[PDB]
Amino acid sequence: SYDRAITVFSPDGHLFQVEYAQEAVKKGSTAVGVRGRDIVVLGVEKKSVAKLQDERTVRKICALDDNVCMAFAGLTADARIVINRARVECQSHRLTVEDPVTVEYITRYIASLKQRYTQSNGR
Amino acid sequence: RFSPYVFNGGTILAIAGEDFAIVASDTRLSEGFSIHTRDSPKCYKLTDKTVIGCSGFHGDCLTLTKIIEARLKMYKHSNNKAMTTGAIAAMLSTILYSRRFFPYYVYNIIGGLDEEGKGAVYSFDPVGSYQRDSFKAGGSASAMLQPLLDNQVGFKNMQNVEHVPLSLDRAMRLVKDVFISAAERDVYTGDALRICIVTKEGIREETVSLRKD
Amino acid sequence: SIMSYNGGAVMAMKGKNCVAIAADRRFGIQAQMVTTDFQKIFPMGDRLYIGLAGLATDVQTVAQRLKFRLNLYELKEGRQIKPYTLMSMVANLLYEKRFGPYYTEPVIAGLDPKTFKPFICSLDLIGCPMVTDDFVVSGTCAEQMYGMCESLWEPNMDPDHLFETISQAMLNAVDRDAVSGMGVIVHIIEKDKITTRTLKARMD
Amino acid sequence: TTIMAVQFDGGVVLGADSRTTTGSYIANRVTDKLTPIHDRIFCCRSGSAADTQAVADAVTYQLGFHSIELNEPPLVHTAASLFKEMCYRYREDLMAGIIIAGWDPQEGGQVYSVPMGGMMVRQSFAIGGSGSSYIYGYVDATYREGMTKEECLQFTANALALAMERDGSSGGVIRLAAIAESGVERQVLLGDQIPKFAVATL
Amino acid sequence: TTIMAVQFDGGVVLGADSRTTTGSYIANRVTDKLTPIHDRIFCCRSGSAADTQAVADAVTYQLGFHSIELNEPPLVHTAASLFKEMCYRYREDLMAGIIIAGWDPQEGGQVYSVPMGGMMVRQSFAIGGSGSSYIYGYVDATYREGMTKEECLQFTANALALAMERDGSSGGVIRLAAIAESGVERQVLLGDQIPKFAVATLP
Amino acid sequence: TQNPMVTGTSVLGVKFEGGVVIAADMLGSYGSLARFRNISRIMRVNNSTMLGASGDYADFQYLKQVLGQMVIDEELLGDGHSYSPRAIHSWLTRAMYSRRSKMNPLWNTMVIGGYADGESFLGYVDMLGVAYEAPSLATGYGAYLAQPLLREVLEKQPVLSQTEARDLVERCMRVLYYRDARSYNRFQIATVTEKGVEIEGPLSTETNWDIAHMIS
Amino acid sequence: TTTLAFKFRHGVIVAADSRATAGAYIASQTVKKVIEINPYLLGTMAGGAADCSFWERLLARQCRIYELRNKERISVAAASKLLANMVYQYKGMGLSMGTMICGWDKRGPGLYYVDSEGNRISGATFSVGSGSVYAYGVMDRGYSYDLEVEQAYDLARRAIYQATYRDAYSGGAVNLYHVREDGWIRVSSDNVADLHEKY
Amino acid sequence: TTIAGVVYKDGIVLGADTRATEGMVVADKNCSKIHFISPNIYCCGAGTAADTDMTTQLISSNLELHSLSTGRLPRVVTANRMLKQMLFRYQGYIGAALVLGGVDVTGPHLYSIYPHGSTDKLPYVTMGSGSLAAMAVFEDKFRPDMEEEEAKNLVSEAIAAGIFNDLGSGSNIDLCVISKNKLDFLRPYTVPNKKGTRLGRYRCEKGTTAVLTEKITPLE
Amino acid sequence: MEYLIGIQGPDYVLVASDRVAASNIVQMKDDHDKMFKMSEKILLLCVGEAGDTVQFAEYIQKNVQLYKMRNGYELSPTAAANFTRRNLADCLRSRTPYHVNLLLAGYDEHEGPALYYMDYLAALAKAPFAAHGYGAFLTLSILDRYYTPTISRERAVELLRKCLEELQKRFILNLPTFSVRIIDKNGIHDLDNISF
Amino acid sequence: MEYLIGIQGPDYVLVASDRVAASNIVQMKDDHDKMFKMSEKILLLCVGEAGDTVQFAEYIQKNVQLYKMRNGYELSPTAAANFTRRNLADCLRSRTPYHVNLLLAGYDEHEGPALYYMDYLAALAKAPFAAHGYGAFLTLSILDRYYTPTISRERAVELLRKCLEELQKRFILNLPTFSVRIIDKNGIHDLDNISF
Ligand SMILES: [Cl-]
Ligand SMILES: [Cl-]
Ligand SMILES: [Cl-]
Ligand SMILES: [Cl-]
Ligand SMILES: [Cl-]
Ligand SMILES: [Cl-]
Ligand SMILES: [Cl-]
Ligand SMILES: [Cl-]
Ligand SMILES: [Cl-]
Ligand SMILES: [Cl-]
Ligand SMILES: [Cl-]
Ligand SMILES: [Cl-]
Ligand SMILES: [Cl-]
Ligand SMILES: [Cl-]
Ligand SMILES: [Cl-]
Ligand SMILES: [Cl-]
Ligand SMILES: [Cl-]
Ligand SMILES: [Cl-]
Ligand SMILES: [Cl-]
Ligand SMILES: [Cl-]
Ligand SMILES: [Cl-]
Ligand SMILES: [K+]
Ligand SMILES: [K+]
Ligand SMILES: [K+]
Ligand SMILES: [Mg+2]
Ligand SMILES: [Mg+2]
Ligand SMILES: [Mg+2]
Ligand SMILES: [Mg+2]
Ligand SMILES: [Mg+2]
Ligand SMILES: [Mg+2]
Ligand SMILES: [Mg+2]
Repeated sequence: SYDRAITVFSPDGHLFQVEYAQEAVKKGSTAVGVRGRDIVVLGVEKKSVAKLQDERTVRKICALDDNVCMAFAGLTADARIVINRARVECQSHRLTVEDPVTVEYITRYIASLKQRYTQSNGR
Repeated sequence: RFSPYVFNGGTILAIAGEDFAIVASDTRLSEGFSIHTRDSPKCYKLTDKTVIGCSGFHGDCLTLTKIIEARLKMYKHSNNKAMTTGAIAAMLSTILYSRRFFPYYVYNIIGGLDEEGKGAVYSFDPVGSYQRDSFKAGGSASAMLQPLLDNQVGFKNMQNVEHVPLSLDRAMRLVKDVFISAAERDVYTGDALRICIVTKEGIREETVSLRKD
Repeated sequence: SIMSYNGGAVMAMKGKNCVAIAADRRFGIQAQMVTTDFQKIFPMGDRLYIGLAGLATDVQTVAQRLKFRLNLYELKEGRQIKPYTLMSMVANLLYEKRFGPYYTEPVIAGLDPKTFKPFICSLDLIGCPMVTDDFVVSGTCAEQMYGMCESLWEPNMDPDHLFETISQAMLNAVDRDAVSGMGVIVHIIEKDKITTRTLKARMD
Repeated sequence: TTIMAVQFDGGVVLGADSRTTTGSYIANRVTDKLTPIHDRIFCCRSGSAADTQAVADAVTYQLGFHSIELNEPPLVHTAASLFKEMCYRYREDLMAGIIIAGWDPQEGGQVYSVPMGGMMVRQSFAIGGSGSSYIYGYVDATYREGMTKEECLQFTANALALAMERDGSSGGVIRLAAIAESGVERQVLLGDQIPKFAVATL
Repeated sequence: TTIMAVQFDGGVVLGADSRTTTGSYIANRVTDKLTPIHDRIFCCRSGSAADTQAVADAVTYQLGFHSIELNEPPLVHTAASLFKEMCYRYREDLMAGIIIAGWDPQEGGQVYSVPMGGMMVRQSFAIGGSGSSYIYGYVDATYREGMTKEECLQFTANALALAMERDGSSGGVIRLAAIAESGVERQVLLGDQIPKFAVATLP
Repeated sequence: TQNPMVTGTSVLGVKFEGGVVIAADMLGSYGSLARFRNISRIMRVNNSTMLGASGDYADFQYLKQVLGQMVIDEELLGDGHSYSPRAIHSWLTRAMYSRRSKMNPLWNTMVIGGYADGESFLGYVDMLGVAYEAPSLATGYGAYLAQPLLREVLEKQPVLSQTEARDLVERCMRVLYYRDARSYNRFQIATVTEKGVEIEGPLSTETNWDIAHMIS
Repeated sequence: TTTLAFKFRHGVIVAADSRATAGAYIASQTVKKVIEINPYLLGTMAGGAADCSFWERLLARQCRIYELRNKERISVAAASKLLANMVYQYKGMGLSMGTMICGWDKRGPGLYYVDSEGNRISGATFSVGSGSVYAYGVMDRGYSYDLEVEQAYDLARRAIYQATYRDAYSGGAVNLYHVREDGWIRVSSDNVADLHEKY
Repeated sequence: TTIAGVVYKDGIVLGADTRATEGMVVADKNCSKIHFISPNIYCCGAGTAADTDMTTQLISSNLELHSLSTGRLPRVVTANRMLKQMLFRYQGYIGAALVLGGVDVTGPHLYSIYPHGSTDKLPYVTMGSGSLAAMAVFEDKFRPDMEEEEAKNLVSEAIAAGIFNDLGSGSNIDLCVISKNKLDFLRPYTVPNKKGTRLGRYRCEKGTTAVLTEKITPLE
Repeated sequence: MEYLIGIQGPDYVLVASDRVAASNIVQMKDDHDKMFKMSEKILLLCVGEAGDTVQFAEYIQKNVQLYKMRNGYELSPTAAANFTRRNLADCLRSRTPYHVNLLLAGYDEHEGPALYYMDYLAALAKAPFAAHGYGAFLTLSILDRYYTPTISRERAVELLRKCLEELQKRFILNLPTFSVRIIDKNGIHDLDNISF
Repeated sequence: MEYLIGIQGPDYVLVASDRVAASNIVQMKDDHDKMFKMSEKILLLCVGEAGDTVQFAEYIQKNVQLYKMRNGYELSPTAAANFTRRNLADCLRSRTPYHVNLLLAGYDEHEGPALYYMDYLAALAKAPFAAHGYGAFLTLSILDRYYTPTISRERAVELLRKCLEELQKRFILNLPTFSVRIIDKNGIHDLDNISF
C-alpha cells in the first residue's frame, strides 16, 4: 500500500500541494453564499451551459441533511466524496446525539477531513 | 479443568487517624490445609506516605504489587512528582477493572497520608470498586474484625459515650486485640502480626507473635 | 445455602451464676423481610432455654418435637431436666435424622435446676454436642459473632455486664449481615428471675 | 496390590505384596493380604480392603459352620464356590479380586481365581491385583509344569518383586505361604531378601 | 501396539508388532510400525496412526534438509530432538509415543524414548505402546548388559511375542530391524517363527 | 500442559550455614507406573543456583532448555554480572504466572536453591506463580510428610551445619519412600556452597521393615 | 440497593440508599450511589459496584470531552445514549448495571433509565435495584407532577426508607439530590435509623 | 484432626488434638476426641464428629451388655469387629475414622478403622487431616518396645506435628495410656497453644446498650 | 399468578385474593375463588402448585369440620393454623410434599382477630398484615407505609384498594378482579369484588 | 411482553403496538413507542431482546435516511424490507446476531400499501395482516375470521379493537394501551391510542 508523503513543507513554510489544491478551487465555477435575516441563499455559476445536458445530474448545491446544505467549487469528483462522507456523518450524529447536526458541527467535521488529507501518507 | 486460582489466606486491616495511618496483616501463607510459610507479610511499601495490604491468591498479589511499583515509577517519570495516596487508589481501581473478565483474586486496602497530612484508608473489591474509609478489615478474617472496629472505633450501638479522637496508642491496642481474636477462630490467620505505622516522620514497623496452630 | 434461606442468629453466653441467650427477630425469605417478631428462643424449663437458628420451619418443628419429648420425660421422671441431659435429648433427636437432617443448629442456655450452675452449649445439625465455658454462636453471621465474643467476653461477669456484652456482641455482629437483625431479644437467666429485653436496633 | 498363587504336586504357594494405598498415600506398608479361611485354605485379597475383609470374614463363617456340620475338612473347591457366590451376587456393590488356594485330601493343591465380576476358574497358577499387569509376560515365559515347592516359592517371590518395582500401588514386603497336607508355612521377604534386578543404566 | 528397541555395541535392534485397530476391528494385520527417518535412524511408532505418520514424515523432511546443509550424516540425538520438539510443542493435539533408534559415527548405537507429552530420554533399551505394560517384568528380569546383536534380536522377538499374546491391541507378525555402521537389516517373524510359550493347562 | 504425562514427586530443600541442599528422587511416573527410573529432576542453573522440579517432566525439560540458554546468553557478554538465585527465582515466578494467565500452565512445582554474597537462598515457585522463600521447602507429598520434620528440627536449631542438613534430608527421603506410592529409593542430593553446585547420586536410603512381624 | 428518581414541576428528585454487599456480608453502609457527572447531570448506581462506578466515571469523561469539543452542555438524551452504546458491546459478558441519568437541558427536566441489558428509556419516574419493588409501591402511591418541593423530598426519602426496611440488600442512609434548572443540589443524607424513629 | 496411637512395651498410648472446625472456622478449641469404649479400651475419633461420637457410644454400650453377660473384661478384637461390621454395612456414609487401642487378656492391641469398614492391626497408626504429619514422626522415631515415658513423648510429638502443620488441627494434646495395671486419661496432656492477652478494655457500663422493652419474671 | 393479602384490625381481619386461574399465556377463569371456609370464623387462602393447592386446602377443611362434629365446638384460628402447619411440615420430607403458600385468617371469641402467614416450607408467622405472590413485592411497602394497628375497616378496604390499584399500575400480570371478605365476631362476610 | 399487529387494506396499512416496557415483574414505562419512522411512508415495528431491538431499528433507520440523502428519493417499502432482511440474515451467523422480530409497513406510489413480517432468523414474508408476540396466538384467528382484502380503514380500526379487547379478556399479561398509526398515499398518520 502506497505510503509516499505527498504533502510536505517547502523552504518558506509553504505546503505546495495545498496551494495547488487552492488553484484547483480557483478554476472552479463561482459559488456565492449570503446569510439573510431568516433565509440563507446559495448561487452558483454555469458548470457548462450545454443544451444537451440533463441539468438535474450536475447541480453544484447538495443537501447534507434536512437542515444543512452546501455548495462547492473546485474538482467536482472530489466534492462528491466530501459530500457523501458528510452525509454519513450527519446520520451518525443523529444516531448518537438524537439531534440534527449544527451547521458548525458538520463544517468542523468536513474541515478536519480536509486537514487530514493534507497530512496523511499516500493521498 | 486447570484452575488458575488458589486461596492462600491472609487478613489485612487499615486505620486512619488524624495524623497517622496503620496498615496491618498476619504473616501466614496457606494452601488447602497446609502452611507454605509463617513469614509472608501482606503489606507493601509504595511511597514514604503510602502502604498497601493485599490478600487472596498469592500469585495475583505478587503480580499486582509489581505492576503498581512499575506504574508508580512511570508516573514519577512523566509527572515529576511521587503519586499521592488518592491517586494510587484511583489508579488501582483502573488496574483491577482492566481484569474485569479474569480478575486479580486480591483484596486490597491502602493506608497512608493524604495531602493535608491526615490518615487515609481506601478499600477495594477484586475488580476495583473502592471508597475512602476511616477503618477497614479485609481478607480471610474480615468478618471477624470489622464488627469490633465498627463498635470500638465507630462507636456504633453505644449510648452515652464521648466520641473522642482515635489516639495512636489506642488504635495499636485495638489492632493487636482483633488479630489475636481472629487467630483464635480463623484457621488461616496466625503466626505473627506485622504492623506499619505511616506518619510524617516515615513508616515504622512493629511485629507481634500470634498462635502457630 | 439452605441455612441462609431464612437468615438469623443466636448466641449464648456464660457469666458468674447466670447465663444469657439472645436472638435476632427477623423472619425473612431470601431478601424479603416477612415479619420482625419471630421467635427463635424457647423455654424448656424455668431456667433453661433453647435457641435455634437456621431454616424457620425446622426451628419450629425442632422446638415443638423437643417440647413433646421433654414434657413426657418430666412427667415420667420426678423432675425438671438437667441442662446437660437436655443437650443429650436434643442430640439424639437431631441424629435420628442423620441422613435427612433438620436444618437447625441450636444453642442451649440454662442453670442446673438443683445447683443453679451455669451451662451453655451448641450442637450442629446432626447432633454433635459442644459445651463451653464462655459462649456459643450459631447462624448466618457466625464469623461476626465470633469476632465480637472473642474480643469482649470476660470470665465471671455479673448479670448487668453479661447483658451489655451479649447485647453488644449481637447488635454489632448482625449489623454486618444482610439477612440477620431487624431487632434483638435477650434473656438473662438468674437463680431468682428471668429478665427479658428487646434492644434498640437497626431496622435495615 | 499384587497377588499370586501356584499349584505344585502336594500343595500350593501363595504370595502378596504388602502395600495399602489411599490415593497415593501408603496407609499400611506391611499389610497381610493372605487371609486364612480354614486350616489349609487361604485367600489372597485385592481391590477394596473393606470389601475383601468383609467377604473373607463372611466366607470364613460359612465354611467353618459347614465344616463342623460335615465333620470333615472342607474342599478347596467349596471355599472358592462360597467366594464366587458372594462376589457374583453382589458384583455391583463390591470391588474384590480374590485368589483362593489351598489343600484338601480329595483333590490336593488347588488354585482358583475369582476376579471382579465373580466368575470362578481353576488355574495352575494365578495372578491378580493392579501390579499383575506388569508380570503377565514374565510368568508366561518363566512358568514350567512340574515345579517343586521351592521353585514355586522362588517363582512367586521373583514375580512379585518385579511387579512391586514397577507398580506404584504395590510394594513393601513380600508375604509367602506354602500349604500342604502337613500344614501352612508362612514367611516374609524383606529388604535385601527381596529378589533384586538392576535398573538398566547407560 | 508394542514397540521396542535395544542398544548393543555397534548398533541397535528395533521391533514392533503389526496390528492396527479401530476399536477392536483389525484394520491392518501387517502394519509396518518401524519407519526409516534417515539412512541409519528409524522410529518405532505407537499411538494414533495419523499422528505418528504425520510427525514422522515432517521429521524426515526436517532431518533430510539439515543433513544436506551440513553435508554429514545426522546424529541420532538430532533426530530424537526434532521428534521431541514437535511432540512437546503439539502435545495437546497429538497421541504419539515414539522410540527413536539408530546409529551415527559419533555416538554409535543409540535408543531414545519420546513418550506422550514429549519428554526425551536416552535408554539402554526402550518399550512402548499398549502391550508394553505386560512385558515390564519380563524385560526387567531378562535384560543383561553387553548383549550381542543376535541376543538383542532374540530378547526383542521374545518380549514382543509375550506382549502380543496378552494385549488385544497388539499382534500379527513381528518386524525387526538391526542398524549398524554397515547398514540396516530388516526381517519379519511370522507364524511358527514367533517365539511360543505354552498356555499353562492344568496337571 | 492441560494433562500431565510423565511426572516427578517431591523435591526437598533446606538451608544450612554456607549453603543450601536439595533432594529429589530419580523417577518419572506415568500414572501409577514407575516408568523412567533413572532421570534427574535437578538442574545446575549456574554457579550459584540450582533448581529441582516436581510435576510434568517434559515441562521441566522445557524450562531447563529455556533457562540453560538464558545463562549461556548472559555468559557470552562476559561483563561481570550474573543472575543471582533471587533473580532466577523472580524470572521463574514471572514465567509460571504468565503461562497460568494464558490458561496453559507449565505443570511444575519448583525449588530454587542458591548461595551468593554470603547468603543462602531457598525459594518456591508453583504452576500458578505462587512464590515465596523459606528456610526449608518440600513440594508434593513432601509438604505433608517431610516439611513437618524439617520445621520441627529448625525450631530447636535454626542454623544447621552442612552434614546436619544432609542427615535431615536423608531421614525425610526415607519417610517419603515409606509413605508416598509415587516415590523411588534412588535419589540425588544437590548442594550449593561458595565452591559451586555439586549433584551427587544415585543414592538410596536404608529401610527398616521390622514392623512386618509386629501385626500387634 | 435501592435507587429512585422522578421528574416533576420543579425538576428531578434523585435518591439512593448507601449499602454495599458481598453476598450476604454488609461491606459498607456509606457508599455514594449518585455520581456527579457534571453540575447539571447525575447518574445513579445499582448492580455490580465496580461496573457501575467504572462505567459512570467513563461516561463523565466522555461528556466532558463532548463539552470541550462542541462548546455546549451535552443533553440528557445524548449522555444516556453514550452510556447505552458503550455497554451494548459488552452484552452477555456479565456486566451488571442499572442507572438513572438525571438532568435538566433545553428540553427541560430529563430522566432516562439505562442498563447493562441494553435498555434505554425515558420516563417520569423509575426505581432500580434489589429494593425497587418496595420503592415503587410507595413512590407510586404518593407521586404527582405537581408535588411541592418539600413534599417531593419527603416522598423520595420515605420510598427509599420503606425499601431498606423490607429488602435485606438495601440500607444505611438515604442520600437525596434535586436537579434544578441551574444545577443539582445535594439536599440531605439521613441515616435510616434516625428516619425509623421519625416515621 | 490429628489422632494417633502406639503399642509400647507394656501397653498402648493414644493421642489426639482438641480442635473441631466448621468450614475453616474453629468451633471448639477443646473438644474430646479420645472416647471411652470399656475400662480397658479407648478409641480416638476423626471425621464427622456426630458420627464418631455416636458410633463409639453405641459400641461402648453393646460392649457393656457383652461384658455384663460374660462377666469378663472385653477384648479389643470384639470392639474392632463390632465397629467394622457396622461401618461396612453403612458403606462409608458413617464418616468415622478411628484409632482403637486397648489391653485385654491377650495383651495390647491397636487398630485403625476406616469409614468404609477396613481395619489394619499395626503397632502405630495415625488418622485425620493431620495424619501424615503425625506419621512422619512415627516413621522417623518409633522403636518397638518403648518404655512408657518414651512412648508418651513420641505420641505427643506426633500430635504436635499435626497441630502445627495442619490447619484442621490445634489447641491441646490429650493422651490416654493403657496397660495391664493402669489407665491414665491425660486431658490435657499439653497446652502448647494459648490465646494472647487483651491489651484494651471494653467493660461497657450499664446503660451503654439502649433498651426498648424489659420484663422481669420472678422465679421460686 | 396468584395474589393473596390480609389485613388485621382491632376486631376484624380483611382478606382478598385475585380471581384468575391461568394456564400458559391465557386466563382460563376470571371468577376463581382462592378462599376456603374452615369454620364459621376461619378462612384459609391457598395458592401454589396446581392439584396440591385444592388437595391440601380441602383436606385441612374436612379435618377442621370433623373436629367440630366430634367435639361440639370449633378449633381456634391459632389451633387451626398450628394443625395446618403440622400437616405441611410433616409432609415436607415425605413422598407427598404439598407446594402451597397460605394465609389463615380468623376471629376467636377470646383472642380477637388473627392473621397467619405460611410458606410451602411450613414456616408459620403471625402478622398484622401479609401477602403472597409476586404482587406482594409491590404491595407490602404500601401496607408498611399506611397500616396502623387500630385501622378501621372503612380505611382497611381503602388501603386494600391502594394495593390492588398498584398492581394494575405496575404489575406485569393482568389481575383485574379480586374476592374480598372480612371476618369478625359475627363470622365471615362477603364484600363486593374489587374490579378494574 | 411485546405485541405488534398490522392490517393492510386496499390503499392503507394500519399498525399498532403495545406501550409497555417491562422488566422482571414491573412495567417500567406505559407510554413506550415501538414504531420507528424510516421515511415518509415506512414504519418499522420492532420487538425482541433489549439493546438489540433499538440498536437494530436505528441502524436500519439511519441507513434508509442516508439513502434518501444520497439519492434524492426514498427506498420503496419492498426495497427497505429486503435491505432489513439482508442485514439481519448477514448477522445471523456472526458474532453479533440481533434477536429481533419485526413488521415493516409502507405505502408505495406505484405498488400501494405493503405489510411485511420478519422473524429473528430473518425469514421475510409479505402478508395481508400479521402479528408478533404471545398476543398473536390469541389474535391471529380473529384476523382470519373477519379480515377481507377490501376492508375499509373504519372497519380495520374496529377489527384492531376486537384483537386488543381479546388481549384484555384472555391474555395473562397486562397490556393496557396501544399506539396506533396508519400509512397511505399522504404519509404516516397518528391515530388515538387505544386504551383500557
Ligand atoms: Cl435526529
Ligand atoms: Cl419427635
Ligand atoms: Cl487389607
Ligand atoms: Cl480382578
Ligand atoms: Cl484379581
Ligand atoms: Cl489391586
Ligand atoms: Cl509399601
Ligand atoms: Cl494383527
Ligand atoms: Cl501406522
Ligand atoms: Cl507413551
Ligand atoms: Cl510409548
Ligand atoms: Cl499403543
Ligand atoms: Cl530413566
Ligand atoms: Cl544439570
Ligand atoms: Cl452515605
Ligand atoms: Cl465527543
Ligand atoms: Cl424512551
Ligand atoms: Cl441491585
Ligand atoms: Cl411522603
Ligand atoms: Cl477383626
Ligand atoms: Cl479429619
Ligand atoms: K488461627
Ligand atoms: K512400587
Ligand atoms: K494379541
Ligand atoms: Mg493447626
Ligand atoms: Mg443485619
Ligand atoms: Mg434492608
Ligand atoms: Mg488429532
Ligand atoms: Mg462398598
Ligand atoms: Mg408433588
Ligand atoms: Mg447478543
